[PDB]
Amino acid sequence: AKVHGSLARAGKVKSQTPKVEKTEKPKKPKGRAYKRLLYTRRFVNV
Amino acid sequence: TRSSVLADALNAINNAEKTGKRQVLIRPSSKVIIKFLQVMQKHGYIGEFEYIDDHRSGKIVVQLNGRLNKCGVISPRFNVKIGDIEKWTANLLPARQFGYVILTTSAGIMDHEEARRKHVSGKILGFVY
Amino acid sequence: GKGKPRGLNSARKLRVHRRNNRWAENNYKKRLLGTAFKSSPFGGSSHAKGIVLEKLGIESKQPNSAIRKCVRVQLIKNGKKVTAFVPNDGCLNFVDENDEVLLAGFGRKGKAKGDIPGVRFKVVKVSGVSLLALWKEKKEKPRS
Amino acid sequence: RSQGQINAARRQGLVVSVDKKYGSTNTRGDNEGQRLTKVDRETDIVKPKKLDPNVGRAISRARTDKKMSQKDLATKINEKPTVVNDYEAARAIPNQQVLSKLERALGVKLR
RNA sequence: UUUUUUUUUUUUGACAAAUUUUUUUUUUAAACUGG
RNA sequence: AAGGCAGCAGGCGCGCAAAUUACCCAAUCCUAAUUCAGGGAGGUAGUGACAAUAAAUAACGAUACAGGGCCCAUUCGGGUCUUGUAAUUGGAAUGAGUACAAUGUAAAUACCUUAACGAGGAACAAUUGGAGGGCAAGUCUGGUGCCAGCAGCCGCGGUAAUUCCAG
RNA sequence: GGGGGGAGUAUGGUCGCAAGGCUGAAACUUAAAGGAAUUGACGGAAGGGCACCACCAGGAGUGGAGCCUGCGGCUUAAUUUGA
Repeated sequence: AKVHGSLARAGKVKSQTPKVEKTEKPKKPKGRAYKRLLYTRRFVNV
Repeated sequence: TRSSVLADALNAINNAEKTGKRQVLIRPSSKVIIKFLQVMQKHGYIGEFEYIDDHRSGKIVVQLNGRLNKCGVISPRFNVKIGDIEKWTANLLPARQFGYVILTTSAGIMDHEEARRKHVSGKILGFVY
Repeated sequence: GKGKPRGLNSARKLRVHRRNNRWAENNYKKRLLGTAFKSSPFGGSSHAKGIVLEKLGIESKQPNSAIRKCVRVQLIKNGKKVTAFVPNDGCLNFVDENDEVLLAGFGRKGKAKGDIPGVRFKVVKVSGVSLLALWKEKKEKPRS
Repeated sequence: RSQGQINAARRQGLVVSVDKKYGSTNTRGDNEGQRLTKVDRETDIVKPKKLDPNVGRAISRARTDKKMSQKDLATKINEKPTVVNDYEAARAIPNQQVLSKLERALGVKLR
């Protein structure tokens, strides 16, 4: 061929993904309180 | 041809410290080489040196005592203001607390330390450590 | 030694020799020839608006075997025709002919990127909104 | 452990137990990391938490016969559909993280 | 008496594309009275 | 017959690319015959994620399971040492905002004060990019099957994708 | 001299009834091109050995005929299939 490209199947995978909704979860703390969660969760060894 | 006799003399000394010799013979000799060796002598970097009197220019034999790492020349003889000396001592001296940069002021050939307490400056000749 | 002059009265030679050898530098030449103004498709600009002429499919070079889904665009301020890659999937559906897209550089400062041969540009905005918004269904393309 | 004393014991001292954890941050927990040494140094065969006698039989029906399939059930707990298959009747070594997600996704309180 | 001493060559073109990848684990042998 | 916004505000055009046809001489100063008049100089406000500074999005508590190592052990137990999962509850504090007032100001707006309201997961709910290496963070699951696409670079994808599209 | 190409090409000048020298770009394209050495593999390279799954000297043949036995092909409802 070496003349054209088949533009037919653009988006063929994002169209056929079996979409699923983001499950609702409790929110996470923000700001200084998130560094609390982070930098204890990386250091829980009592 | 020979462009500077100070560079030849300091090359000769530096080559014989490396090989292990205890003496050199340099040729020719000038007042600048005599004064540069006198500054090296008073800081203990070389031993005794003797000047052989030709009728031409003279030769010098210099006794070496180890303890010399490099003597070098700076060519061209850059003009050095009195605030630029610590830009040279930082560049080509191994530490801030030994080693000398020899200058040529109108007060004479001298190392950088007592050019400072004389508060003079001028052109640069070289360095010893 | 060392092949360059060293004498104290020789600053002219060193300065003119540095000048002549600066021309071997890639970006010094383009700064002093104005190659961005005259030769580059964008007029030395980060972005340029265009007009879509056709949808293109370009074969990816080895060792990749995909079809890259780009478009051919004619710029307003210059009239030059460039090929621009249309990013992640479904965006070629969001672009059509005569949508007045906005273009940017493709990352490599005037060079092709990845397995796409001969494309130096990408579309950012189509119909004046975004491609991120249209891809993520955050905004809607105007009816045109 | 969890905020019981780790703030109460920090009264103007600020350093007791401030050392770093093992350090994966996405690989799963170390609930058997103690048992991994014991099976390494003991030079015989040991039985690995043999079976699932009634937590298999009774909880497969309460979970899956209600509405769901294992292909669905393994998708919401994020494991391969043969993992739930060997949690059905028998033939598994039960680890804590998989059995915990099995419990909290379908409610039946048998551990 | 340095003394020893195998002489050789007709013809043989070609073999599509992509690929094969290795990390250093023990934080675990830590438990004792003061009468 | 009349004209010259590279003054202020605004419009068209051009473009990747840039604000209100607002208020006032009260400050800074200027001019005049001059203390008084005039000043789109200048100042005030509107638009303004150009840059820059400071720093909300929570704080104290109470309450529990499930293991694993070792020790002693009857085997039913503790008695430490650690691993994860939350999940139900309580009184306290506050400003983001809505605003009497006063202050601010040429007059206002806003700030700084301050009566009265103003927190329990449904909100008063933080995003932007990433998770093979460079380069910090999954060899978890579903889809696709050198297609779609990713990928600054090396590379990924041809039916068990740590790299695409998703949770 | 300043990554590999484009290219010692284009243009202008110059040396000119010649070939052609000298001077000498850019657009565009590209993730390596390259240097030295290492271990294998290969050589219509060399040297030293070795083998009737190599030859030499020979024997018995097979290939030719009929059959029966596997394979391919064709046929078939199927002529199950691997190599």
